Amino acid sequence: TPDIQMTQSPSSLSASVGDRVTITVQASQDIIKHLNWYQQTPGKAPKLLIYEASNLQAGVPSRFSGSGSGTDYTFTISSLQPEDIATYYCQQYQSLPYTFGQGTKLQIT
Amino acid sequence: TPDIQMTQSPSSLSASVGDRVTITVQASQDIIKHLNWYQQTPGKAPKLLIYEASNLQAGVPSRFSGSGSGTDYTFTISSLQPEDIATYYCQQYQSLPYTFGQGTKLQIT
Repeated sequence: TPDIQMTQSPSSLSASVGDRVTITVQASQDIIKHLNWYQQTPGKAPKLLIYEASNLQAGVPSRFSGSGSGTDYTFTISSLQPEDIATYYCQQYQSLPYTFGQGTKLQIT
Repeated sequence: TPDIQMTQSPSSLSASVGDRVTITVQASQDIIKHLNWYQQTPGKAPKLLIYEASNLQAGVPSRFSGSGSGTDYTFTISSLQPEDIATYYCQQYQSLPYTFGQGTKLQIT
């Protein structure tokens, strides 16, 4: 009944080029693999990188990767390119309404 | 097979407080009522206003409203509050991967 609440962390980070970035999310319930991870550059519609918790979209570099099960899932950027600076989102599609995470915003030092 | 492409218009508009705003989207296929309209204020995770093409989320003022069928759908803001200044998105959930529209960005004169 209540919308599956989605807990994303961190709310924001800073790393350096070549750094290993990992972003995690906890789900209020077992949303099974129904999780879309999106990327969103400033002033651009969101860009789906991963769906079904682990499959890459099309075009999407190997850098990015997603794992996890049930309630807890992880999004990992292997190396981090300067292009990679963005805000990263997640969304459950396990049950209407499909809910979004608060979002993690990548940042460089 | 190919991701349902989603055609949203306009890509950007300007109106005044009290103005009647309507935003339309064409779908590459009959995505049936599987359309989430989202709102997204600057620097904030997207905010779902409507799902199933026409049902309001929770909290969401009556101002907003959504209709349409098959491929063509319309999102309408009855009056337009200054709070309403944002970028508006849409997404099909009729078939994986759930695709986003280019997005309409509201704007005031």
